[PDB]
Amino acid sequence: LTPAKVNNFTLNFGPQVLRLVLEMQGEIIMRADPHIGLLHRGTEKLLEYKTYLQGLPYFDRLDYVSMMCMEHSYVLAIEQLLNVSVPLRGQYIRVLFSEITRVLNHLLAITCHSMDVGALTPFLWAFEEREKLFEFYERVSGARMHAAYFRVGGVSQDLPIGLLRDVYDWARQFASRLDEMEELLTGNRIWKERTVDVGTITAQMAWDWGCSGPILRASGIDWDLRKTQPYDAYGKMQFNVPIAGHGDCYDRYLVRLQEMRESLRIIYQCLNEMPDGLYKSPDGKVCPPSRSTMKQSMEALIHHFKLYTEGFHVPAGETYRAVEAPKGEFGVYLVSRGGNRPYRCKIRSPGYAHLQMTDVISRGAMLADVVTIIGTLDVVFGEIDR
Amino acid sequence: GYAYARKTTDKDYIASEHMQAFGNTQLTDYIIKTVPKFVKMAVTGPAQSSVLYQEPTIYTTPESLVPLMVFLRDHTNTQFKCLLDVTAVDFPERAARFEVVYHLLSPRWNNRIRVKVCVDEVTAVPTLCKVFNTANWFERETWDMFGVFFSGHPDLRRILTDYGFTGHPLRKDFPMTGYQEVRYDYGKKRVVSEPLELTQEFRYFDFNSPWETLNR
Amino acid sequence: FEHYLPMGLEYRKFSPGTQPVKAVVPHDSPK
Amino acid sequence: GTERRPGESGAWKQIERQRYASDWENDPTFKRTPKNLAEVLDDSASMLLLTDVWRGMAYTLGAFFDKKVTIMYPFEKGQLSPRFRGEHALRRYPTGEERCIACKLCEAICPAQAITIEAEEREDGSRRTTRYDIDMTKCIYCGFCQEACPVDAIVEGPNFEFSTETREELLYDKQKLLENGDKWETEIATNLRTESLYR
Amino acid sequence: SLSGYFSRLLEASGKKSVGSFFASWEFGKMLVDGNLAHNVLVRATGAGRLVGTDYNGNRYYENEEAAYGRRRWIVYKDKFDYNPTTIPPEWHGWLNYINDYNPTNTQFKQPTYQIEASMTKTGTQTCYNPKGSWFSAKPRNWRKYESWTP
Amino acid sequence: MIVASILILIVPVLLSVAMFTLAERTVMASMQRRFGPQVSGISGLLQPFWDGLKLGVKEPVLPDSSSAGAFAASPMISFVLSQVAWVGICISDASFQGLVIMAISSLAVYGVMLAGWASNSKYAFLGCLRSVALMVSYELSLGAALLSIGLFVTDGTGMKCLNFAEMPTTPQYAMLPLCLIFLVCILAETKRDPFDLPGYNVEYSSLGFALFFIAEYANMAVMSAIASIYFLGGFSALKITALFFAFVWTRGTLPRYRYDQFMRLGWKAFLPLTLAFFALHASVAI
Amino acid sequence: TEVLKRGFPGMKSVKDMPIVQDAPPPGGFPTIRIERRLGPTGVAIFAGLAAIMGYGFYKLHEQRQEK
Amino acid sequence: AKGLEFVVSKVDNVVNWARAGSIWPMTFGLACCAVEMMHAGASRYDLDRYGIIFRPSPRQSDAMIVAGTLTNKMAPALRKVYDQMPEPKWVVSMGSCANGGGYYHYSYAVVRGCDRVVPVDVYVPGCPPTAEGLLYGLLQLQKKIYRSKTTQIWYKK
Amino acid sequence: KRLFGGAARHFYFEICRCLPFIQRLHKMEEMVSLKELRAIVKEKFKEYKDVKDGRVVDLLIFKGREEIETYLLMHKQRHHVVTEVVEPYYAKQRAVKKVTTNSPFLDSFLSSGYAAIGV
Amino acid sequence: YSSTLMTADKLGPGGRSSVSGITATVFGANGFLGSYIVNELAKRGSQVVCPFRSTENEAMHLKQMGDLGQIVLLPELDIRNDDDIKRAISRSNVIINCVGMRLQTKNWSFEDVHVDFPKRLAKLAAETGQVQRLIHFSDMGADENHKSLRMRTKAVGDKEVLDAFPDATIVRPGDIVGIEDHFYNYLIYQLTLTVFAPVVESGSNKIQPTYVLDVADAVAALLRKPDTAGKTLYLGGPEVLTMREVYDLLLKTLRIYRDDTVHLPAWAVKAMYKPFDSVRRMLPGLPMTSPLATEDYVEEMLRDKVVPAGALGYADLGIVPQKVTDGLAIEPVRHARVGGYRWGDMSAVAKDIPESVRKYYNI
Ligand SMILES: NC(=O)C1=CN([C@@H]2O[C@H](COP(=O)(O)OP(=O)(O)OC[C@H]3O[C@@H](n4cnc5c(N)ncnc54)[C@H](OP(=O)(O)O)[C@@H]3O)[C@@H](O)[C@H]2O)C=CC1
Ligand code: SF4
Ligand code: SF4
Ligand code: SF4
Repeated sequence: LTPAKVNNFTLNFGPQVLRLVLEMQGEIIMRADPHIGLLHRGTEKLLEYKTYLQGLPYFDRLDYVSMMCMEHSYVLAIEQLLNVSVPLRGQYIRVLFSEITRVLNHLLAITCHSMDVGALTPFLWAFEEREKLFEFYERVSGARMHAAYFRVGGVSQDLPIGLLRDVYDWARQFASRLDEMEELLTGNRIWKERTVDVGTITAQMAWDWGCSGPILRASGIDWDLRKTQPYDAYGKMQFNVPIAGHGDCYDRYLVRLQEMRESLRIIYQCLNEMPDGLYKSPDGKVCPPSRSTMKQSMEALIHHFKLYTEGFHVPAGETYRAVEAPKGEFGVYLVSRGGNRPYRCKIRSPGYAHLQMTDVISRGAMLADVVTIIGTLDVVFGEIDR
Repeated sequence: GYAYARKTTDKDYIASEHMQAFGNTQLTDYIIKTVPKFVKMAVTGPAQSSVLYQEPTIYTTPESLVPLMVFLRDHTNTQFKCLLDVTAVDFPERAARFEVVYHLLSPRWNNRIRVKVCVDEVTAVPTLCKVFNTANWFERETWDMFGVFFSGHPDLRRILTDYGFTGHPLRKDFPMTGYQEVRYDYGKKRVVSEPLELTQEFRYFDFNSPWETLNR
Repeated sequence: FEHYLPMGLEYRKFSPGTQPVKAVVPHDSPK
Repeated sequence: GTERRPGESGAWKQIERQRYASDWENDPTFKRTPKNLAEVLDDSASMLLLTDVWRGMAYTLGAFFDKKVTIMYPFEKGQLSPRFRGEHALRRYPTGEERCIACKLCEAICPAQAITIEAEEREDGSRRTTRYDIDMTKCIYCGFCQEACPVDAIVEGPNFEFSTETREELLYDKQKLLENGDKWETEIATNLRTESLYR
Repeated sequence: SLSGYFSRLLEASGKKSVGSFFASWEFGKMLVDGNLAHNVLVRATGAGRLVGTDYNGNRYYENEEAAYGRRRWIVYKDKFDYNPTTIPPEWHGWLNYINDYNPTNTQFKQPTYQIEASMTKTGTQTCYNPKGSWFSAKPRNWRKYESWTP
Repeated sequence: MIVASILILIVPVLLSVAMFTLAERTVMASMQRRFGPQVSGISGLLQPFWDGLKLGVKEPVLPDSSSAGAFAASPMISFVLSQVAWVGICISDASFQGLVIMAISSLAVYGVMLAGWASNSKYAFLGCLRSVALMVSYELSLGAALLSIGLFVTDGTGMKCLNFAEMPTTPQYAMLPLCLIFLVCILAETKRDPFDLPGYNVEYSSLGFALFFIAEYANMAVMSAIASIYFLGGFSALKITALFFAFVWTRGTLPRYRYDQFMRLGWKAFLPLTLAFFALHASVAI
Repeated sequence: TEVLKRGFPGMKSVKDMPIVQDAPPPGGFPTIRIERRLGPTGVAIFAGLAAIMGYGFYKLHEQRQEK
Repeated sequence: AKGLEFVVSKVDNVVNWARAGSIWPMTFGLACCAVEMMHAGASRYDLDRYGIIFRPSPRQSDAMIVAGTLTNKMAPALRKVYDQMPEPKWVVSMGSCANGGGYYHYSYAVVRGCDRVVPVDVYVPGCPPTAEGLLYGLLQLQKKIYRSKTTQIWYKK
Repeated sequence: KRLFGGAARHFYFEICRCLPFIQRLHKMEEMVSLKELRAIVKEKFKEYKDVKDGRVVDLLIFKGREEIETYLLMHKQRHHVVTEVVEPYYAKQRAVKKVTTNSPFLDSFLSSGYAAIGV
Repeated sequence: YSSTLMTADKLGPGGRSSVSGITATVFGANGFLGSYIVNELAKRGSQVVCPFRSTENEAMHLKQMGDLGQIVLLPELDIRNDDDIKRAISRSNVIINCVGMRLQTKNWSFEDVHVDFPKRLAKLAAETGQVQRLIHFSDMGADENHKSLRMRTKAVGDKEVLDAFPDATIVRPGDIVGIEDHFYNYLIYQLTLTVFAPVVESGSNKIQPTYVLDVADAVAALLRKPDTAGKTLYLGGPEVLTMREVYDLLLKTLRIYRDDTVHLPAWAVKAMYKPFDSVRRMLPGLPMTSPLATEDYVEEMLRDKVVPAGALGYADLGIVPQKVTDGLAIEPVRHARVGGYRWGDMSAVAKDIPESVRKYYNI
C-alpha cells in the first residue's frame, strides 16, 4: 500500500544499545523513529518456568541502576495475593534502602546526563559516593548490585551491627557533596542554554503520554505514590515534594536534585526511628525459618525442604501493584492460577513509556538535543526491553 | 490535565471521605447502572492502588471498548486520565484463548481500574491510539508477543523480537528456548540462524504435590 | 562544609567480621 | 543561580516569544529588570567578565590541591563483608569427610540450572555424590544455593579473582570445588563464625 | 630523614645495600613498571609499620593515620611476576578489610587437609581441565551403559 | 643548518604535546579527586610514548568506496600546517609574521572538511561542517583582535610591523577585554570546551588519529604562544604552561554550548565588540 | 526452640529473652543539613578594570612618545 | 648470530611492553556489567591509570570487553564492530551473560555466550564481576600479551 | 469475482511492484533477475494455498507486509538475503536430478534413528 | 576403517552440539586453506587439534570455530621435532597437512618443508597404528620433471608419502580462490599499486581455478568415501581459461580502463627477478613480497596447469564445482570495487546502469 519513491534524506543514528532513525529537512528534526528490542531477553516467558523465589533475581536485572525498588513491587504483588503483613522493622529497612537506591539512580542519571552534555567532573565525583553506597549494599547482602535482599514477608537478613553508624556518617557529608556538585552546572549559563526550554512537555500531554516520576513533577503536577498511595512506612515519613512548571530539562534537573534532598531527609528520619523487633513475617509456611531453627526442629526442616524445592502456592487470582520508582512508576501485573509458579507476570516500565515521547518531543529540535532528550528521559533499556 | 499543585502546605490526607467511600464501595455499581450494555461481567479485585481497599475489573466485547474507554477517561466521576498499559493473557483451555488487559489511573481521585476483553486469534481489536497516545507501543508489543491484531492502527509492526523473527514467544504453546539459534560461520563470513541445539538440555522439575488443594 | 574521605577510625572503624559485641537476632515471636 | 534571562533559552519558540512578548516578565522565576545604574552594572558584570565560570573554576582548582581516593591495586584492595558471594566451593568436616550429602536441594533451588548432580551410596553405605558440577559461566552467584544447603556444604568463597583465559577452565567439577574448599576453608569458617549470628 | 628512608627502603626491597638495590634487575623493572616502583619507593617508605610475613615471603604493613580504604598494603616478594593469588587466605581477610584478624594476632585452626596458596596456572597447559577434555590424562566416554564386545 | 633548526624545533613540539595530553589527563584526574595515569611508567611518565607506539603498530584501515588519497593527506595536511606554523613562530622574520600565522591557521579548516567529505559517514558529513563554520566565524574576530594589536606595534626605525622581537616586553593592561575575547576565540579554535560539540575523525585510525591529535594540540600551543607574545608581554615556557593549565582548568569545569548558540554568540557579541575596540584603539592611537 | 537459642540458664519466662540488634545509639543521631547552602561589587570591579586599563593607556602613550 | 637473536628478544620485550600498557577498548553499554565497567574507570579504580582509554571507534580500539548480555538481534552488529577492529586485537569476556548465557541461557533470543560469534581471549566471571575482578582480568590479559613473541617467530620463519 | 475478493493476488502484485528496488538496493544484479525473484515470491505464497478463512489470509498478508517492509528499510542485512533468498535458489537449482536411487524411507533409515527436523 | 570413521561414533543430527566421533589434527590450520578445512570438520561435530608456529594472535580466529573442548591449540610447534607431532596425533585417527611454502628462506628450504617433514609425519602416522586417514595436499602443477623447484619437491614429497603410507589420500587442487587467497590478492597487488604488470610470454597457458568451499566439501566427501584412500584426486573448476583471459576478466571486474600488463620473454622476466632470488637465502624473509617474482612462477606460466585427462576429480565425489568467474566467490573481489556504485570513470558499464539514468545521458 506504500511505495518508497523519494529516498532523499537518510540517516542512521547508532547501532551502539539504542538504534535511532531520524528525519530532518536540514538542521532541524522533523521525525524520529527509535527501534528497540536489542535487549529484549524474553524474561516474561522465562518467568513462567521459575518459582516465585526462583524468578526474584530476574527483577534485579530489569533496572540494574535501581534494584530494590524493582524487587519491592513484585514482592508486594505476591504478598497482597498472599494476604501477608510485613513487620515494622522490615518496612523501615525497605524504605531506607529504597531511598538509598533512589539516591544512586538520581546520581548516576544526572552524571550521565552531564557527561552527554559535556561535564565530566560530576560523573567522577558522584561515583565515589556511589561506591560508598555499593559498599553499604555489599555489607548487607554480599552483592554490589544484584542483592536479592527483599523477600516475601520481609528481607533475607537483618542489618549487620555498625551499619547505621556509617550511614549517618555518609549522610553527614552527602549534602556537601551535592552542594559542590551543583556549583558546576547550577550557576552556569552554558548548562542552562543547553538545557533550558529543550523538550517542553505539558501536563495534558504527559498524562496522555503516561509520564511518571520526576518528569511528571516538573509540569506543575502534585503527585507522589508515596503520598497518594503509600506503601510500607512511607505514610509515616514527612518530606516535601519539589514542583516545577515549565517541563524543561533544567527543570527536571532541579527536580531530581530536590528529590535527592528529600531522599536524604527520609534517610535521616528512618535512621533516627529504627525499631527493634522481627524482620521477617512469622509465617513459616511462606517465609523460610532460621537455620538454627531448621537444624533443631522437624517442622522448620520440613518447611525449609518444601519451600526451597516447591515453594508456597499462591491462591488463584490477579493483582497489579506499582512502586514510585526513581525513573517513574514501576508496576508488575501478576496472574495466579493456584500453583507454585506465577501463571503470567507482565512488567510495566516507566522508561518504556517515556521513550515513546521522542518523536513528538524531538520535533523542532536539533541533533545536539537528541542526546539531551535521551539523557533527560532517564531510560534503562533493561526495563524497556524485557 | 489535572493533579496540579494547589496547596502550598504538606498534605496529611488522601482524597475526600465521600469520594473515597463511593469509589471503594459503589463505584462498580455506578459503572453497572450507567452503561450496562458496556458491562458484561464485574469483578471487584485486590485494589491495585492500595492494599486496604477494593477496586473493580471490567469485561466486555471488543465492539464497545472504545466508547467505554472514552467514558472512563471523560466522565466527571471517572477521570481516568492515565492508561497504564495494555497487555494480554493466554487461556489455551478456552474457546477464546486471549484476555487483553487495560489498566487506568485516576489522579483526580487517587483510584485505578482494570478493563479486560476476551478474544480469539482471528478477531480484530479496535485501536485505542485515538484515546491514548501510549497505546501505540503497547499494542505493538502485544501483537509482537501474541499476534493480537488491532484494527485501524497507523503502523502495527513488531517491536521486540528479531527482525526476521516469525512467531509470538509469549504464547503458551511457544517453546521456552524456541526453534532457531544463531551463530557466526567463518566459511560464509556471515552470522546465520541454525536449528536449535543444546549442549545440556533443559531440566523440568515436577514439584507440584498430589495433595495441594489450591490448584486451579 | 563537610569533607569527603574521613581519616582513620572516623568511618567503618571495625571490619564486619569483628564486631565488638555479640549479635542477638530474634527469630520467633515470644507470643 | 536558578534564575532565567531573555536570550538564554536554547530554543526558537521561546526566544521568539520573549523578544516579541513580555510573558517572561509575569514569570517570577525570571530575574527582574535592573532599575538603576548600579543594577545595570551588576547585570553587565554578570553577563560579561564571566563571574559564573569563575566559581566552578575555583572549586575545581581547590580540588586540584585536594586529596584523592585512588587505591594501588593489586598492592591494595577494597573493603568487603563476610556476606560476600563469590566463587562457589565445597566444604568438608574437620575429620575430612565431605559435608555435601547429595540431598540435591542446591540443584532444586538453583534458578540458573547450572548445577548437575549424580550420586549413589558409597561402598561404606554413605550417601555421597558421584558427579558434582556447577557451571560458573552459567552460575549467577545469587547465593540461593548457600541459603538452601542445610549442612553448610556449598559456599560462595571470598575468592573473586579467578578469571581464566579459556571458558573450559570455568566448568567446575567436584574435584576443583573440593580443592577450592580445602584452600579457603579457614576464611569461610571465620566468616561463618560471624554470619552464624545472622544466618 | 634520609638514613631512615634508606633503612626502610632496604628492609622493604629485601636487599643488603643501596648499591645492591640500584644495580639489581628489580630496580630496572621498577624503571618500567610505575605501580611496582610506587610500591617500592612511596607507599612502603611512608609513616607506618610492618605487620607480618607470610610463608611466601610477602610483607604486610599497616598505617592507622591513613584514610579509610587505604590503611593496609602488601609488598609481593616476586618482583617480576607479582600476583594476588599467592596471598594466603589467613591474610586475605585482613587485606580485604573483611576482618581485623591476622596470624600475628589471631591463632586460627589449621585443617590437616589444608592446601597452601600459590600462583594461578591459568593460560598454561598445566591448568585444570574437565575430565572430558583432550588435555586430560585418560579421556572419558560418559556413556551411561556398557557396550557388548564379542 | 636550516633543516637542523627545523628539527630542533620539531623535537620539543612532539615531546611536549605528548606531555600536554598526559598532563591534561592527570590534572583532570586531580580536579576529579583521582590520580590519573600513574602505572604506565614512573608516576605514569611514559603513557603518551606507549600510546603513540601502539597506534603506530595498529592496523590502518581504508574504506573501499571513497578517495583514500584525501583520507591519507588530510591529517598529513594538518600536521604540515602545524609544523609550518611552528616554523613561522620560531624561524621567521616576516614583517607581517602575526598575519602570516593567522593566514596559516585559516588553512587548518580544510583537514576537517577533507576528512568529512572523504569518509562515507553522515554525521561526519554534518560535524565537519559545524566545526568548519565555528572556526571560520571566529577567525574574523581573531583577525580583528590582531588588527587592534597592530595599532601599537612599532619598531625603533618607526615602521609599523608585526615582528615578534619588536613586541613590547610588557603586558598590555589597556586591552584586557580584547585579551579576554581573544582567549575565548582561541578556545573556540581548538574545538575545546565550551566549543567541543563537534568526532570528524571517527572513521580514522592509527598514526592518522595520532597526527590529528598532534595537529590539534600543536595548534593549541601555537595559539598559546601567540597570546603570550601579544598580551603577556613576551614568549616563554612558563606562560605556555600557565595558559595550558588554565585551558585544562576551563575544560574540566564547563559544559559545551549548542551549535547555533555559539554561532549567535560569536556573530552578535564577539565580532562587534572587537570592531568597536579596534575603532577605539585606532582613534586613541592617532 | 528459640528458648534454646536466645534463652539463658535460669530463664523464668520467654518475655525475658534479650535482643541485640543494629540500633541507633541512645537519643538518636545528630541533625544534618538538608537544603542548599550558598560577590564583588560591580562598581568596584569596573573601577579596578578602568584603573588598570588607564595605566595601560598611559604606558602606551609614554612608549609611543619614546618610539 | 647470538647477538642478533638477543636483539630480536629485546625488541619483542619492548613490543609487548608497548602493546600491553596502552590497550584501548571500545564501549558496548549492553547491560549490567557496563555499570561495573563504568565504575572501573572511575576515581577509586582508575582504569586510565593502567593506560586504558575508551575510544568512540573500533578503528582505534585495541580489544573488546563484552559487558552485558548479547541477543540474536544484536549479534550481527557485534560481529560488525569486531570485524571493524584492526589487528592486533583481543576480546575480553566479562559476565556470565557474556560467558555462557547464565541467567538467560535457555532463552529463545539470547546468544549462549559471545564465544559462539567471536573469539575470546579473557573470560571474567561474575554476575556482575567486581570492578576489582575486571582489573585482575585485564592484568591477566597483560600477562598473556607479555608472553607473546612475534619477531622471535618471524626471524625463525 | 475471486475467492475472498482475491486479496492474495493484490498482495503479490504489490510485492512484485516493490521487488526491483530490493534487487538494486541489495546488489542482486549479479545473482538474480526480476523473473526468478518473482518465482521465489510466488513459491512463498504456495505455503498456504489451502487456507479456508479470510481472516487468516488477512493476517498472513499483514505479516507479509511487515516482512517486506523490514526488507524495505534494510533492517535485515545482506546475510538475511544470503540465508533466505539466493542460496536457497542455488541449492534448489543445484541438487536437481540427484543420483540416489534409494527410497526416502530407506534414506531416513540410512540417515539416523530419528527423522530430520528444522532448516 | 572403511566407513567406521564417519559412522561409529556419530551422535546428533550433525550440528555444533552434535558429535561426529572424528578426531583429527590439521597442520597449517591457520593457513588459508587449513582454516576453512578445520572450520568445515568441526562444524559437523568433530574433535580438531590445531598446532601452530605463528602467533596466537593470528590463531585466535580458529578458537571460535569449535565448541568447548573441541579446539586444541598447541603453540610453539617445531616441524624438526617429532615429539610435538607425536603429541599432536596421539588421539587422532585422521591426519591432515596443509603446511606449504612458496618462497625459499635461509631457515627453511623447499625440501625441508615439502619432503622430509611429510615423510616423517607419515612414518609416525604408520607407527601410531590407530590412524585411519592421512590427508596430504599438493599442487596440480606438481610433476617430477618440472624446472620449478617447489613443484618438484611437492611431487617428490607426494611419492614419499605414498610409499610410506599406502592408504593416504593425495589431493592436488589448482588455483584456489578466496577472500585471503594467494591467487587473486597478489594479482590485485600487481594490477594496482604498481606501475606495470609483467606477463610471461604470450600468457596463453591454461589453468583451472577452483573455490575453497568446494575443497572443504571435497575433504568432507573424501572422509565419507572409503575408496578414495590411497589414491590421488585433482580439483579444478568447470572452465578452462588462460592467464590473458583471467587478466581481461579481472580488469573488467576492476573496470580498469588502462591495460597495465605487458607480454615479455621469459628470460627478461627471470633477469628482472634474478637479483632478488640470488639473495633469497641469508635473509629471514620479508613482508609484502608476492610469490610471483620467482623463476619457478615463470616456469609455471610456460606450462598448462589443469586436471589431467582421466584424473579423479569433483565428479568422483558427486560434487558440482560452483562458478568461480562469477557468483558468491566473486563478491569479495568485487568489494575492491565495492560492487560498483560510483567508482571509476567507466562508460562501458552502461549495460547495468538503471533505465532513467541512461535516457538522462542519452545512449
Ligand atoms: N591455490 C593454493 O593456494 C594452493 C594451495 N596448495 C597447498 O595448500 C596449502 C595451503 O595453501 P595456503 O594456505 O593458500 O598457503 P598459506 O601460505 O596461506 O598456508 C601457509 C601455512 O603453512 C604454514 N607453514 C609453512 N611452512 C611452515 C613451517 N616451516 N613450519 C610451520 N608452519 C609452516 C604457515 O604457517 P605460518 O602461518 O606460521 O607461516 C601457514 O599456516 C599449502 O600447503 C599449498 O601447498 C596447493 C595447490 C594450490
Ligand atoms: S551441596 Fe548441600 S544442598 Fe547441595 S546436594 Fe550437597 S548437601 Fe544438598
Ligand atoms: S550461587 Fe546461585 S547460581 Fe551459583 S550455584 Fe548457588 S544457586 Fe546456583
Ligand atoms: S552477567 Fe549479570 S550483571 Fe552482568 S550484564 Fe549479565 S545479568 Fe547483568
